[PDB]
Amino acid sequence: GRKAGNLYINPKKLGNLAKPCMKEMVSFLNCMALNNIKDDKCEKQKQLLSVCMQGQSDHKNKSWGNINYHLQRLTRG
Amino acid sequence: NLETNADIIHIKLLRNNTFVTVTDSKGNVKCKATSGSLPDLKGGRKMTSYTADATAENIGRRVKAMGLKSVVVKVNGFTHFKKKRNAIVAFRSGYSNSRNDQNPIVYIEDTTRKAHNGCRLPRKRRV
Amino acid sequence: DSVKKKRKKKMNKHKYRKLRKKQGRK
Amino acid sequence: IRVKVFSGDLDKALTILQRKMQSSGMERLIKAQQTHHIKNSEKKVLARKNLERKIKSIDFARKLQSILIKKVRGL
Amino acid sequence: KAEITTEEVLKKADFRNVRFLAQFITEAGILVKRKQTGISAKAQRKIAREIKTARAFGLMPFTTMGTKAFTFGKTMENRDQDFEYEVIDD
RNA sequence: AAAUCUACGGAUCUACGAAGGAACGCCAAAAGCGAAGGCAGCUCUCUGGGUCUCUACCGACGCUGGUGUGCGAAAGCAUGGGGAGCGAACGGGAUUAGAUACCCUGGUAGUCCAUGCCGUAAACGAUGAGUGUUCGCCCUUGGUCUAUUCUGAUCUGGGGCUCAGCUAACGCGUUAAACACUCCGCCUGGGGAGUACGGUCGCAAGACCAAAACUCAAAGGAAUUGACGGGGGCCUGCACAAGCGGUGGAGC
Ligand SMILES: [K+]
Ligand SMILES: [K+]
Ligand SMILES: [K+]
Ligand SMILES: [Mg+2]
Ligand SMILES: [Mg+2]
Ligand SMILES: [Mg+2]
Ligand SMILES: [Mg+2]
Ligand SMILES: [Mg+2]
Ligand SMILES: [Mg+2]
Ligand SMILES: [Mg+2]
Ligand SMILES: [Mg+2]
Ligand SMILES: [Mg+2]
Ligand SMILES: [Mg+2]
Ligand SMILES: [Mg+2]
Ligand SMILES: [Mg+2]
Ligand SMILES: [Mg+2]
Ligand SMILES: [Mg+2]
Ligand SMILES: [Mg+2]
Ligand SMILES: [Mg+2]
Ligand SMILES: [Mg+2]
Ligand SMILES: [Mg+2]
Ligand SMILES: [Mg+2]
Repeated sequence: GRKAGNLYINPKKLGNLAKPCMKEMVSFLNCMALNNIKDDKCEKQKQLLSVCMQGQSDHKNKSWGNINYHLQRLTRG
Repeated sequence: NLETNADIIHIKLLRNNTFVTVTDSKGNVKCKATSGSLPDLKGGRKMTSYTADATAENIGRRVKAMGLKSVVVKVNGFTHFKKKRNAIVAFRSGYSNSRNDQNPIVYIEDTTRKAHNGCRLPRKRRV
Repeated sequence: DSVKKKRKKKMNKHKYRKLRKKQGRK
Repeated sequence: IRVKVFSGDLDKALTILQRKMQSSGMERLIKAQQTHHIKNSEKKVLARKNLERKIKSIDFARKLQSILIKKVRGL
Repeated sequence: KAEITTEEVLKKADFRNVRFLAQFITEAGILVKRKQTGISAKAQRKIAREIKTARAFGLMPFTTMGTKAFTFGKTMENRDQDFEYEVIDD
């Protein structure tokens, strides 16, 4: 594993391996399964799936990862 | 204006199959559903969360179709609470199409019991 | 006494028990 | 553990049920349920590994809290 | 928190004082640990033994999963008034 | 991944009731007790040991200990019961080149109780029992004294860290692998070998004591530098993913 020493805080020891709009996609496919694969009469699910991609365009690759510098510097000082 | 005998939804979430059963207040079964008895799932795997919340969806639609308005949800299983919470909200999804219609659920309960060192469990699997 | 030294004793004991069960059945 | 839902707010009832299953300790025991049989000679090994992990976490939290409380209270 | 002392526990702890012993069970019906009351090990041993004796005698629940929560003085029956609800909201 | 198995004679699921066997969740553990093996639901009976206090008694009555005697996980053996769950042997279904195995499904002996036998374990702290001395710090089990409301002191066992000291190194460190001593057991290069022969014990399985011929010049312990891992973490490559055109087919 990683070399044990000082203080280290993992950038992935939280919920971040979660690529969004999985649940929206499976509800959209549930509509197709119920309504024998027809895009009609559940256009609200299609609107939800498209506003997923608009919000995915809004969000970018984000995390907070400068924590370890602060921990190391303040532990030394 | 308080009534007494609400229907009961039991949701046992085992490891390889989830059972949802709709009973009255004295225990008489009115309808039931399992993972393997769904019309679309065709073999292969059954322990994933999709089989559980699909069974909850199916029972929710079937309970809406028989005109019930007052249910009490009892959940049983040796799993994390996230899966029980997801199964309950999937049942609400089955009853109400857009999460807009009023909640028929009037009570939620967890009925999961542990053996007090009873029988001896089977051996490990050297896979 | 390491495992590499215990394995020689293991094999010798296994062979002796096998021969005892064979020859001692008379 | 039974929780009554008021005014049709299912999310508040589910959060209350989750927190009560947490604080009653039943969630720890419902996760500690075993699928197979473990002998006492393996229960000892698992308890020892648990103890070592706990000691490491105690040292980490002690040092983190000390360096927090040095800075935060006017120093 | 609720203040309990080892001397208080050592004077009150008995399987007939179910009202006092009900401080030391959770909503799941299981026994509270020592570290969240601060009493000594002798006090914890006495509390656990008396709660076990009361459970065998029938005055306290073994477990409360599938049943209502245990408070002193009222019945543990599963009557029709356990699940009273409202209909005027619909 | 499946199949055997089981189910329309109505299974799984749901409520109530009945039977029977084994183990005692939470408390709960670097806790406690025991010479060691070991000992976990609760109430009573009988009993072994231990700790603290005393301006109490007695007066070296002590330590170790060959030959001997007693206790001694588990499996196993004999007689009589019991049998839920698990499960050697064995039947079947899969996997594979084969699979007398790993995986799945049934399941006898056994695991349990009463009375006896055997007397072995990585029975391990891989550290025999005992006595005296050696700088401290932080926790904790059970007491006693003093308190000045929150603490100090002194015994008793259990743990963590360490000055010295010791150690081939790893490490030990007031519960020593430190500074010394008393008594017991054991070792004298590897293989052959805990094997052969003999005696004692056992209903058996086997246990205890325990060689030689021959053969080799090594067999080893700890750590270092590389390499490797169907062990892990962080990266990265027309290697893959997304496309486009070929080669293997024809003639030259
Ligand atoms: K003693
Ligand atoms: K003696
Ligand atoms: K040390
Ligand atoms: Mg040796
Ligand atoms: Mg002891
Ligand atoms: Mg036995
Ligand atoms: Mg018999
Ligand atoms: Mg098997
Ligand atoms: Mg076979
Ligand atoms: Mg079986
Ligand atoms: Mg031996
Ligand atoms: Mg042992
Ligand atoms: Mg001795
Ligand atoms: Mg003390
Ligand atoms: Mg001490
Ligand atoms: Mg030194
Ligand atoms: Mg000493
Ligand atoms: Mg030495
Ligand atoms: Mg031998
Ligand atoms: Mg002989
Ligand atoms: Mg490609
Ligand atoms: Mg060609």
